[PDB]
Amino acid sequence: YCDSPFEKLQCEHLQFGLQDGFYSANFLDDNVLPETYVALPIYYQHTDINFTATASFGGSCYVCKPHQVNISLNGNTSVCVRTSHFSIRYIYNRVKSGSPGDSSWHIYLKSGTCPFSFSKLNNFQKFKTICFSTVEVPGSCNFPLEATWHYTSYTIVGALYVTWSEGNSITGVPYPVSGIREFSNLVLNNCTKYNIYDYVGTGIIRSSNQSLAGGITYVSNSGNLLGFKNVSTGNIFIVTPCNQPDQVAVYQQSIIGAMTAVNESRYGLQNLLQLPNFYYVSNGGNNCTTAVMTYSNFGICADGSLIPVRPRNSSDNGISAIITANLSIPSNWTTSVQV
Amino acid sequence: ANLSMLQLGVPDNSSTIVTGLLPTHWFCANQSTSVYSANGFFYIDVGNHRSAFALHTGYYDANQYYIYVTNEIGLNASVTLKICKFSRSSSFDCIVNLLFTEQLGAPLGITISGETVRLHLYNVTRTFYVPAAYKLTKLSVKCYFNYSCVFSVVNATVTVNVTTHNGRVVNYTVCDDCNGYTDNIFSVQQDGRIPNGFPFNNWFLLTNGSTLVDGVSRLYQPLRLTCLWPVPGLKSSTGFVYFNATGSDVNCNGYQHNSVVDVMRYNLNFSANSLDNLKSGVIVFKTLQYDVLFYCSNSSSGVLDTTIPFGPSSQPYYCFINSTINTTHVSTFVGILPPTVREIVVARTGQFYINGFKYFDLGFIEAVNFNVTTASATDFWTVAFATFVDVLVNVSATNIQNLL
Amino acid sequence: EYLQITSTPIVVDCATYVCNGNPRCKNLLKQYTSACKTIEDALRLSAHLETNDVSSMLTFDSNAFSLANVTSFGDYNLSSVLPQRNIRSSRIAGRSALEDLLFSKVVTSGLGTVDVDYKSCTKGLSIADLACAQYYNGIMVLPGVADAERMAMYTGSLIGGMVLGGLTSAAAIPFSLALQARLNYVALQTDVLQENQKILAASFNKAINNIVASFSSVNDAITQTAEAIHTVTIALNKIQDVVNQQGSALNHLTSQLRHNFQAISNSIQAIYDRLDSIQADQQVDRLITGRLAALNAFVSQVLNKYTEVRGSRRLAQQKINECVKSQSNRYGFCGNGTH
Amino acid sequence: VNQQGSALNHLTSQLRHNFQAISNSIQAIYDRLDSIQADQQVDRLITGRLAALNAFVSQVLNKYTEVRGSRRLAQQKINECVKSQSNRYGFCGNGTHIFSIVNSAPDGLLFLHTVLLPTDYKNVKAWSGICVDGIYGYVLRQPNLVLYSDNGVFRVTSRVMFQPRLPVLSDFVQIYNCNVTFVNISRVELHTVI
Ligand SMILES: *[C@@H]1O[C@H](CO)[C@@H](O[C@@H]2O[C@H](CO)[C@@H](O[C@@H]3O[C@H](CO[C@H]4O[C@H](CO)[C@@H](O)[C@H](O[C@H]5O[C@H](CO)[C@@H](O)[C@H](O)[C@@H]5O)[C@@H]4O)[C@@H](O)[C@H](O[C@H]4O[C@H](CO)[C@@H](O)[C@H](O)[C@@H]4O[C@H]4O[C@H](CO)[C@@H](O)[C@H](O)[C@@H]4O[C@H]4O[C@H](CO)[C@@H](O)[C@H](O)[C@@H]4O)[C@@H]3O)[C@H](O)[C@H]2NC(C)=O)[C@H](O)[C@H]1NC(C)=O
Ligand SMILES: *[C@@H]1O[C@H](CO)[C@@H](O[C@@H]2O[C@H](CO)[C@@H](O[C@@H]3O[C@H](CO[C@H]4O[C@H](CO)[C@@H](O)[C@H](O)[C@@H]4O)[C@@H](O)[C@H](O[C@H]4O[C@H](CO)[C@@H](O)[C@H](O)[C@@H]4O[C@H]4O[C@H](CO)[C@@H](O)[C@H](O)[C@@H]4O)[C@@H]3O)[C@H](O)[C@H]2NC(C)=O)[C@H](O)[C@H]1NC(C)=O
Ligand SMILES: *[C@@H]1O[C@H](CO)[C@@H](O[C@@H]2O[C@H](CO)[C@@H](O[C@@H]3O[C@H](CO)[C@@H](O)[C@H](O[C@H]4O[C@H](CO)[C@@H](O)[C@H](O)[C@@H]4O)[C@@H]3O)[C@H](O)[C@H]2NC(C)=O)[C@H](O)[C@H]1NC(C)=O
Ligand SMILES: *[C@@H]1O[C@H](CO)[C@@H](O[C@@H]2O[C@H](CO)[C@@H](O[C@@H]3O[C@H](CO)[C@@H](O)[C@H](O[C@H]4O[C@H](CO)[C@@H](O)[C@H](O)[C@@H]4O)[C@@H]3O)[C@H](O)[C@H]2NC(C)=O)[C@H](O)[C@H]1NC(C)=O
Ligand SMILES: *[C@@H]1O[C@H](CO)[C@@H](O[C@@H]2O[C@H](CO)[C@@H](O[C@@H]3O[C@H](CO)[C@@H](O)[C@H](O)[C@@H]3O)[C@H](O)[C@H]2NC(C)=O)[C@H](O)[C@H]1NC(C)=O
Ligand SMILES: *[C@@H]1O[C@H](CO)[C@@H](O[C@@H]2O[C@H](CO)[C@@H](O[C@@H]3O[C@H](CO)[C@@H](O)[C@H](O)[C@@H]3O)[C@H](O)[C@H]2NC(C)=O)[C@H](O)[C@H]1NC(C)=O
Ligand SMILES: *[C@@H]1O[C@H](CO)[C@@H](O[C@@H]2O[C@H](CO)[C@@H](O)[C@H](O)[C@H]2NC(C)=O)[C@H](O)[C@H]1NC(C)=O
Ligand SMILES: *[C@@H]1O[C@H](CO)[C@@H](O[C@@H]2O[C@H](CO)[C@@H](O)[C@H](O)[C@H]2NC(C)=O)[C@H](O)[C@H]1NC(C)=O
Ligand SMILES: *[C@@H]1O[C@H](CO)[C@@H](O[C@@H]2O[C@H](CO)[C@@H](O)[C@H](O)[C@H]2NC(C)=O)[C@H](O)[C@H]1NC(C)=O
Ligand SMILES: *[C@@H]1O[C@H](CO)[C@@H](O[C@@H]2O[C@H](CO)[C@@H](O)[C@H](O)[C@H]2NC(C)=O)[C@H](O)[C@H]1NC(C)=O
Ligand SMILES: *[C@@H]1O[C@H](CO)[C@@H](O[C@@H]2O[C@H](CO)[C@@H](O)[C@H](O)[C@H]2NC(C)=O)[C@H](O)[C@H]1NC(C)=O
Ligand SMILES: *[C@@H]1O[C@H](CO)[C@@H](O[C@@H]2O[C@H](CO)[C@@H](O)[C@H](O)[C@H]2NC(C)=O)[C@H](O)[C@H]1NC(C)=O
Ligand SMILES: *[C@@H]1O[C@H](CO)[C@@H](O[C@@H]2O[C@H](CO)[C@@H](O)[C@H](O)[C@H]2NC(C)=O)[C@H](O)[C@H]1NC(C)=O
Ligand SMILES: *[C@@H]1O[C@H](CO)[C@@H](O[C@@H]2O[C@H](CO)[C@@H](O)[C@H](O)[C@H]2NC(C)=O)[C@H](O)[C@H]1NC(C)=O
Ligand SMILES: *[C@@H]1O[C@H](CO)[C@@H](O)[C@H](O)[C@H]1NC(C)=O
Ligand SMILES: *[C@@H]1O[C@H](CO)[C@@H](O)[C@H](O)[C@H]1NC(C)=O
Ligand SMILES: *[C@@H]1O[C@H](CO)[C@@H](O)[C@H](O)[C@H]1NC(C)=O
Ligand SMILES: *[C@@H]1O[C@H](CO)[C@@H](O)[C@H](O)[C@H]1NC(C)=O
Ligand SMILES: *[C@@H]1O[C@H](CO)[C@@H](O)[C@H](O)[C@H]1NC(C)=O
Repeated sequence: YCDSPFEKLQCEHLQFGLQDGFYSANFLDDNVLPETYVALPIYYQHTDINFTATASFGGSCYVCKPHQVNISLNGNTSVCVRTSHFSIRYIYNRVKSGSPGDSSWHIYLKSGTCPFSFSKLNNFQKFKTICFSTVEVPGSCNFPLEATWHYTSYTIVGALYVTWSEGNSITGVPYPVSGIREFSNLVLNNCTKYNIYDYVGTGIIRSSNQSLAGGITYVSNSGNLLGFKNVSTGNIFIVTPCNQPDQVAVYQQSIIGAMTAVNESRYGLQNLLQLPNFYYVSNGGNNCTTAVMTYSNFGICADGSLIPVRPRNSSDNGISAIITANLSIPSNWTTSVQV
Repeated sequence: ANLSMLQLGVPDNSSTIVTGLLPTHWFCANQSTSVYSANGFFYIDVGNHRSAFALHTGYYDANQYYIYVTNEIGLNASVTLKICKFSRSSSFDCIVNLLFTEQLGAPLGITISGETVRLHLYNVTRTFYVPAAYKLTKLSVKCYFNYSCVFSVVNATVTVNVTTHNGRVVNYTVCDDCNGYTDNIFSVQQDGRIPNGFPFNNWFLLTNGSTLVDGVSRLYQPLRLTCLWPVPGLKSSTGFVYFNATGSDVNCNGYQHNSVVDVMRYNLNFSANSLDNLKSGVIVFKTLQYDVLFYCSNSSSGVLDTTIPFGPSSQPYYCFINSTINTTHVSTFVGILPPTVREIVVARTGQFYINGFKYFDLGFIEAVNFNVTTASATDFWTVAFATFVDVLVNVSATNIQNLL
Repeated sequence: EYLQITSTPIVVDCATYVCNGNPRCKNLLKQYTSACKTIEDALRLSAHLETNDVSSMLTFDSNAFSLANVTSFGDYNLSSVLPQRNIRSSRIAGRSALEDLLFSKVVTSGLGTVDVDYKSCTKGLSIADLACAQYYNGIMVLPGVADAERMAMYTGSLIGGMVLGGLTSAAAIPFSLALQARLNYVALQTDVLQENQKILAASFNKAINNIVASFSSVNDAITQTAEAIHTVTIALNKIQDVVNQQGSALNHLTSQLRHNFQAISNSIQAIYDRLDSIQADQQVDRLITGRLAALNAFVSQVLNKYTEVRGSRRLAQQKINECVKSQSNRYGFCGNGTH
Repeated sequence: VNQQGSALNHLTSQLRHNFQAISNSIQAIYDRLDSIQADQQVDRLITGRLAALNAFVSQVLNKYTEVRGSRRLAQQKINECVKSQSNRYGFCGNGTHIFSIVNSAPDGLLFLHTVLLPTDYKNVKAWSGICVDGIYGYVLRQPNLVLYSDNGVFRVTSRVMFQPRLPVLSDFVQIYNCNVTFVNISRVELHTVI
């Protein structure tokens, strides 16, 4: 079982029991994150699209096939998108007989040949035109529709046909916020999932104050954001990731100390020094006198404390010179063997 | 002030409007040391004396480029320009380090705009790209009026009316009028170029797809003019415009080549009011078969209104198209205006751009009637004609910094 | 003459570089665990093998160190070479008067290899530096072993060993007599009046001052004086070349994250916002393969660099053993004349 | 030995990685697809495996070049310490060389140097020359000898080991005019020194 802070290293490295030395560690967390969206100025205009399916049963056998299924978009057979924002749902009607006889039948969509998914069009996907339909049109992919009875036998009932073209005009939206004249959102101070000028990632967004005239997007040479700027003012913002890797020392099948970069306590350890280019977190004593592992310029001792490394002593005498004084000339000798 | 024609870029036997960094007033001083604040200098020397001019900041640095000019008059004008790093006069990295033999009796000069160092030399105009050269604000002058050395100091962005007659600059007058002309009017150089140091106020990049944000990138854009018609004052009784500057009302500015063009860049004059910026009228095109009528309104049942907003707005407008094919009036929907309408571009091969984005596409356009009813003439800044060329653009925040 | 004895230790994190912070690549990298343990072990072994060999040289002496003072060198002004004693801190000896004039040229232009502070890369409130922009991709620069102090104790132990004659316990012969023993090795001096030492004292001080003024970057006035600039210019070019070649490897490793391979985009979060989970793994695999192929090509260069530096330390040990302590007589060795 | 093993353990392990194909087994493809459709799959495996072999060869050659660099130092040490008794300081051993013995090892040689180390030393009242009658001065010819005084008896020894003997005439030269810090002695009692 992986609950304790040493057992999680064994879960990470896929190994029972670990050799002594320095190991890396970065424990991610799965969670649900809020979402921000900042884009160039444009007005707001919305449209809604359902996709219903209504069925009846009882022909000659139940388990073989349903009796009749109807498919419709908003009551029509085709709907084109002429506005700037949209959103799609999927609705299955179980109240056909009043009592839901549809409690056993499971009707749902599959994934067809389209290069995107149906349940992820409501995210911030950008197109040029779409024009959904439910009858056959040349040059169009499809999402099949499947029916079954307690997941024993499968059958195909209908489809959903969709065309498109690439662009940057029409954008999906999760849910129709009403009253806002210009759609944007911004969530500060803890980890989000941003979509800022068509850059997508995660991180923490903070506010600052610097006097930089020029661009509205600051990137590194690997394609990540470092900071953007609001248009109608001069304030900038800072974007940093919220998972920093570490260095963990392992000895005698336990954790001794860590080399962190965050000023707080960490995995089971309490005390905290402050070295000239990181923070060191351990819980040992301060009376140790001998070292068991090494790093750049110190030695981690047996219980966690730090010992600096001393240079080797060496004595030497120079070239004797012509002088009227007292000198030192060697008399006795011994041997030694070197390899 | 009597410069050449090549130092100002005007034609022969005309009267233009020139904007930019231009000299205004001469000095006559003998104080032998003065720290000014400036962006340039002109001077005239005939006197046998050392005369040295130097631009610098207010503190010494070991990674800054300094400009240093020294005249040593012999039989001609011996000028030594040295844009070099210094070591407390130990030059060790020189972008330029030259020696010019110049005609006596002709003034020289340096101006700075951005990271660009111009160089006026009475016969050419040479251009250097010094890194981090916007910081050079101060000016140290070693010039003596007793040895017949006079000099002027350039502050900023003067609007000058210039009159020429047979290669001789006759008049030279500074506008105490001419508000706002420093950002929208210029004079066309040789071979239809656009002069350096012009802040592109409403000059957008055109596109069929996405919009660029930042970075340096080659393009293919309409930036070679053949005319420019400043302050047109178009009315309800002007007529059509036929894609060439050979009519009866066209008053071009600077050079004027006769050719056939591709686009017509309009430019909109708008104030911070949102009540006087609501102009009433249509736009009438002229295709090969039938006329196309464009207008905008604020309700989706657009049968009761005809307006076009300028500048900033407060609620969305909807824009339509009429046509007529044998008493069968046809209407359609095109899109929404952006929140600030600034520029309208019409090409010959059908297309129609608003702030650099294509809305619709006709077949073939011959003339445009911009029919707006107004009680004044103050609606437009300029109307330009252009052709496609190959450029290199420094885009910053969806605008243009430089042009090459 | 300049030599090189060390390089800069690099330790790379695996999962941060390949799939930055996304907990869906952590499932897909489990099938390549044996393919990325061997990357980290190959770096953490060589970074230790350099440390042992560098700390094997740098000894220390105490009786020779106390004779490193400017009052024990006669008429020879040697004050711009000896280490500065007290910096009003907890330091035995700081840097010399010449080392700072070296470090003022090229270290401030390094910006990504020297004394990087990791404590301030996790606060925000600023657009990130170039050195902190690489720590967000796992690349960490360890400290070296030879700091400002040990290179001031090893060097002062050799300069002080000149005047240490072969007397009793700790007496020091004058330095004007310590050159008498180094000239009789050439030929027997049969002049009872030291007439040569006046001209040698008059020439050596000007020879020191011209070299000290040569590193001051005032170059064009001293270039046409003599041929002392011809020896210094090559050393300055080599010192600059080392720093440029250390920077250009990391500037090329980081820059291969912009290149998407045959996929949709180079951002891993951008794929999971668009496709289903069964369709996205084929896309993510094409990025994982190329990034591992980049890391292997980085390691296979770092190892050859370490082998070249191991080749270059031996010549430095030989010259320390034969010219500083011995006065060799091999022609074409230390200097082009009579040593 | 570890660096020799880890190269082959990495070359063999790149056969598990299929490239953008169906599977990493070539027999598994021809059991499934037709012959006209399978060659496009097999080509993607062939390309990657040739790209692996070239990267193996380009490492083996550098290893051979390093070993060619390392044999020369072994030939020099065999030529200079086993057969010659060199006198270069900081060479074989960190002291005074005597001899050396060789044995073999896994892929290489193993040297056994033999040096000397001092334990005791003596205190010696040195001098620097003899000045007879204020004019004529005598000093030692060779610069590796010391003239000293064991309380009225003058002897000459080396500067590296302590081996005393008596001074003779063939060790002295004549260097006129007598620096001050010599031994004042007249010509009559010179035979008590030499
Ligand atoms: C192509 O387009 C480009 C995009 O626009 C364009 O580059 C941009 O050029 C402008 C210059 O006009 C840069 O503007 C900034 O301006 C700041 C404000 O100060 C100046 O600007 C005012 C208006 O011009 C002046 O009024 C003002 O005077 C006032 O202030 C004075 C000082 O207080 C005072 O004495 C006066 O009396 C008056 O009160 C002043 O003239 C300015 O602060 C800013 O600083 C930069 O320069 C400093 C010194 O070099 C640095 O300390 C500072 O950090 C900035 O340098 C950064 O950028 C350089 C170039 O990019 C790098 O070489 C530096 O190393 C440093 O880069 C670091 O930081 C970056 C983020 O800032 C980061 O991304 C890097 O990785 C690195 O870590 C600056 O002058 C504008 O910044 C430029 N754009 C960019 C992106 O840099 C370019 O010119 C066009 N090409 C051509 C050929 O024209
Ligand atoms: C968004 O996307 C659209 C996509 O259509 C794009 O529109 C197209 O723009 C181009 C650019 O103008 C149009 O292409 C032609 O451009 C030439 C430019 O001339 C160059 O080449 C000639 C010869 O090489 C040189 O002389 C000249 O100096 C330039 O180097 C124009 O000359 C073309 O005009 C022709 O038609 C006129 C009317 O018929 C004639 O008067 C004219 O002389 C040209 O005729 C010549 O070409 C004909 C082609 O068949 C030929 O039949 C004739 O005999 C004669 O040789 C034309 O403008 C292209 O047409 C546009 N597309 C459409 C469908 O019209 C937009 O540019 C793009 N947006 C942005 C911002 O890029
Ligand atoms: C682009 O459009 C702008 C729209 O504002 C336009 O600016 C205006 O131009 C006129 C001249 O064309 C300016 O001058 C005014 O002219 C009338 C004529 O009688 C005067 O009465 C005005 O005086 C009033 O306004 C003064 C300034 O507020 C007051 O001090 C005075 O007491 C009067 O109330 C005035 O002189 C007018 O000022 C500007 N508007 C603004 C806001 O500046 C501009 O001309 C157009 N551009 C081009 C090239 O046509
Ligand atoms: C051995 O050589 C070293 C270096 O070659 C030498 O050290 C130098 O000593 C001189 C003085 O003896 C220093 O010069 C002074 O430095 C201070 C530092 O701030 C300056 O302020 C001084 O300027 C004043 O004095 C000048 C001359 O009187 C005036 O012209 C001036 O206006 C100021 O009033 C002056 O330059 C020099 O800095 C050091 N060098 C270093 C590197 O520290 C040492 O003296 C030599 N020793 C022997 C025994 O020869
Ligand atoms: C890293 O975090 C630690 C917290 O564990 C910081 O240590 C604390 O720092 C403060 C100020 O530097 C010390 O003073 C205290 O301040 C508070 C608030 O002003 C005050 O109420 C207290 O009376 C006290 O004066 C505090 O003692 C110290 N904590 C401990 C346990 O010593 C540390 O400063 C942080 N490092 C950096 C670089 O920010
Ligand atoms: C061998 O004998 C000679 C002469 O007998 C010694 O030479 C002279 O030695 C003295 C002192 O040792 C030197 O110093 C002088 O001392 C007097 C004070 O008495 C002082 O007034 C002088 O100014 C000077 O300092 C003297 O210079 C020296 N004579 C000469 C010509 O140099 C010599 O020292 C004896 N050898 C030894 C080892 O003592
Ligand atoms: C699917 O659509 C058909 C077509 O309208 C529906 O059939 C109609 O059902 C109503 C209800 O009994 C009848 O009054 C009509 O006469 C039917 N139309 C025809 C042409 O026969 C059918 O009911 C729908 N399916 C479901 C489950 O409601
Ligand atoms: C099972 O039988 C009951 C009653 O016999 C059904 O309940 C009603 O059936 C009628 C006719 O089918 C519907 O109009 C009513 O709406 C039903 N009542 C409710 C509360 O919904 C029941 O539907 C039958 N189950 C089926 C057909 O699956
Ligand atoms: C620090 O450690 C040293 C040894 O590592 C301790 O010295 C001895 O410790 C043992 C057990 O702690 C005692 O029995 C001895 O009497 C100690 N000897 C001396 C000379 O002190 C020392 O006590 C430790 N100090 C502290 C404060 O814990
Ligand atoms: C080297 O010699 C010194 C003194 O000759 C030894 O003495 C001290 O040891 C402590 C213990 O760490 C150090 O903090 C002191 O700095 C040392 N003194 C001096 C003057 O350096 C020392 O233990 C010997 N050994 C080593 C490895 O340094
Ligand atoms: C050189 O050594 C001799 C003895 O080997 C020293 O003579 C002794 O000096 C001490 C001074 O501390 C006296 O206490 C002794 O009585 C002396 N002994 C003898 C036998 O003379 C001499 O001082 C040393 N130094 C010099 C410069 O000669
Ligand atoms: C300028 O272009 C126009 C249209 O292409 C040319 O045609 C005439 O222009 C005048 C006024 O500009 C009109 O009154 C005529 O009706 C136009 N004729 C036709 C047939 O459209 C005009 O010739 C061109 N100018 C020059 C100098 O060539
Ligand atoms: C340009 O606009 C003006 C003003 O809107 C138009 O002039 C009007 O034309 C209609 C047409 O019957 C007349 O009823 C009005 O009396 C006119 N008004 C004025 C003030 O003259 C003109 O027709 C438009 N031109 C075009 C080509 O559409
Ligand atoms: C050389 O010796 C002198 C002794 O005169 C040292 O000078 C002392 O240095 C310490 C260092 O903190 C000061 O506290 C003393 O005040 C100094 N005394 C005098 C008289 O100047 C000098 O530091 C030594 N040099 C070196 C390099 O060690
Ligand atoms: C489309 O649906 C609407 C109801 O939303 C209906 O009024 C209209 O008649 C339908 N049109 C067609 C062609 O089915
Ligand atoms: C983090 O974000 C959540 C959003 O659900 C918010 O409720 C909370 O206040 C934020 N801050 C902290 C410290 O949890
Ligand atoms: C502005 O910058 C200063 C610099 O220290 C900082 O303390 C402050 O928090 C920043 N923000 C505001 C709103 O002042
Ligand atoms: C330049 O500007 C200064 C103040 O900015 C002003 O005093 C001076 O008169 C200007 N120069 C001229 C020639 O007007
Ligand atoms: C410029 O000067 C000419 C010459 O008199 C004049 O006709 C013209 O109107 C002037 N321009 C302006 C804008 O005043």
